[PDB]
Amino acid sequence: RHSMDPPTFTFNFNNEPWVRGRHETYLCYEVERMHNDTWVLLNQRRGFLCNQAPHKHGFLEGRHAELCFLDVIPFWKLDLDQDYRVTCFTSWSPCFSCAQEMAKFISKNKHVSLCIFTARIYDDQGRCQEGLRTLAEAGAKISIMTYSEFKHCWDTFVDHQGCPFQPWDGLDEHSQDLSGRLRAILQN
Ligand SMILES: [Zn+2]
Repeated sequence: RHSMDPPTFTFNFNNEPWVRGRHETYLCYEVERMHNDTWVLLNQRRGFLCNQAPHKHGFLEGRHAELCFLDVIPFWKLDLDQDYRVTCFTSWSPCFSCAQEMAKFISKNKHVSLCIFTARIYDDQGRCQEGLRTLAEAGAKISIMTYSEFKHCWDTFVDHQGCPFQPWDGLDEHSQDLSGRLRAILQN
């Protein structure tokens, strides 16, 4: 929940587009509160999670990372008189059904500005495009992770033991390509 191991981060967040065995989704989150025109980090409200695989003693049919994330928000007991920026850094973007659920949540929770930075776009069998547009329309800010966000997530969410962020090959190129794709998706 607090700290991810380096192999897990590197395997999952590498932004080359191919699935290459990345069947899980990892989601890192942090929360900031608005104070005098500035965002203030809430240190106790940062963490990471992944999707839950089907389990007899968990969720019988599993639970996507995005739903696990929405599940935690009410437990933060955010002050409804304040304004928050909730930022997610995700290894894959949401499936269509999750995008719809996240859109519903944010529409009901206007004290929260949701910002999503994604390493890759999950096609969801052609369903992803409408989902992302729906999420944007509801007020989410959707962006592609670039070097600075990967480095941030490494520095903040990984048990690096002092090892610096080492970019994988093609990081900038994959990010640029994906940024083009997202522009095309969001402009319909
Ligand atoms: Zn989903």
